[PDB]
Order: sequence, then C-alpha cells, then structure tokens
Amino acid sequence: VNTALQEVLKTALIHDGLARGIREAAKALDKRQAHLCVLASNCDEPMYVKLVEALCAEHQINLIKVDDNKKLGEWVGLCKIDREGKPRKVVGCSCVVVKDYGKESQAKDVIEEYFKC
Amino acid sequence: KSYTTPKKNKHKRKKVKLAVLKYYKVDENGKISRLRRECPSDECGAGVFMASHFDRHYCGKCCLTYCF
Repeated sequence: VNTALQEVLKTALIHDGLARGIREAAKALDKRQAHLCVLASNCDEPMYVKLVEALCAEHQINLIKVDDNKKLGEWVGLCKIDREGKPRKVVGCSCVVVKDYGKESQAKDVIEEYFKC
Repeated sequence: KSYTTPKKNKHKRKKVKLAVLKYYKVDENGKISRLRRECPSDECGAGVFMASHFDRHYCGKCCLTYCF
C-alpha cells in the first residue's frame, strides 16, 4: 500500500489535482476538496501536527501518517538534479492534500480499502 | 559616474514562518478558533482570510475593504 501512495501521488502531481502545502491544505479543506490527506511525522512540530489533525478530524477528511518528511518530499518529486542516480537534496513536505481527478488508477480503491476498516 | 543624492533602499520581504499558524487557532477537540475574518467576495469564497489591520480590514486577493 506504499506503492499505492506512489501511484495516487503521481496521478495527482502529473494531472495537478493536489493543493500541496499547509496554506493550500487549509484551502482544500475550507473549500472541502480533500478526497485524501497525506501527512509526514517525527519533526519538531508542537502546534503544526495538531493543526492538520483537527483540520482532518473536522468532517470526512482521511489521514495517511508516513514517518519521514524528506521521504514524502522525495516521493512528491521536487529536487532531482542528475536523475541517473539519487535525488541530491529535497525539502521535507508534510501536507500534500490530493484532489485526485485522475481516478483512472489501480491505486485509488486499494487505499480506499485501507481506509474502509 | 559619481552622483550626489544617495540611492533608494529596495523592498525586502518580511517572511513570516508558519503564517497559517497565526491565521487559525487549533482546538483541543476536532474543531476551530479561526481569528481572521473570511473575505465575503465572489472571486474568493471561504478560502481567503481578510487582513487584521489596526484601523480597518482589507482582503489581499480581490482588494475588498471594510472600515470601523
């Protein structure tokens, strides 16, 4: 279900459904465009992690909590100079609230089944 | 060549880290304590908050103004 996140995240990057960042998370959750809400963790965030929790636990918005910020940043495809090898250095993104119009996907239902229970 | 009158200082951006943290106030329960007024415009709906000025209120997107 991590390679499911990879596909849904890239079918929202490519087709530009996601309202990426916490300011644009606040946009997508005030307009209520959130079909999902991805979250990275283990960063010195006393108020920031409660912000996304109380926003997501307001009405209907789901929650994926991955561990590392840099890891979500390396998935969300920001900084890769010399693609032949490894990404050089990528900023740690937290809240990439996907409004996935591209449901032409295998990975929509398997994440929706991981949220069904 | 050499001019007398000194040059104009350029505008530097006053970058404010976590500006969303000021816009809202997160509650103990799954709800909100939104300090800022939302812009009651057509161009911008519930997303854009207004400015908390010290003698007025101003929207930053659609340039709407409300005074005391």
